[PDB]
Amino acid sequence: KVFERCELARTLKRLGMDGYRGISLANWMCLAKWESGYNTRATNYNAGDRSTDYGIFQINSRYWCNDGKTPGAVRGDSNACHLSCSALLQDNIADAVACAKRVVRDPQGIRAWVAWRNRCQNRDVRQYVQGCGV
Ligand SMILES: [Cl-]
Ligand SMILES: [Cl-]
Repeated sequence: KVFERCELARTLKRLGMDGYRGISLANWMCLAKWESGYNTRATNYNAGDRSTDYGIFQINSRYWCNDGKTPGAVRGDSNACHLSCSALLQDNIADAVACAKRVVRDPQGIRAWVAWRNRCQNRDVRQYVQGCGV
């Protein structure tokens, strides 16, 4: 599904993302925008290390979900969200949101995504939620 900007904002709000681990809703919006253009079926294979990024938040298979084809995480957690990567391609984003919450529970928080640093950090990100009623 390709979400409309305000439709997503309202969904994320209901899902409890505003201020989750200190991250404002506008930040999550900025991230979804640059990671997938608000598309839940987006997938990006990383030829470089053989991992794949899945869904609206472009969550990586090396650590967060199981796709069976990614060369492990030696021994650490290679499926920290306890999900099949397929779960991150559904139209319903409940699973992707719960996994994104797990990602930010690690020390790097939102910095885990390079796109957030490049396109959202230290920027005026109010634009992403303006007039959505959230
Ligand atoms: Cl699953
Ligand atoms: Cl699985």
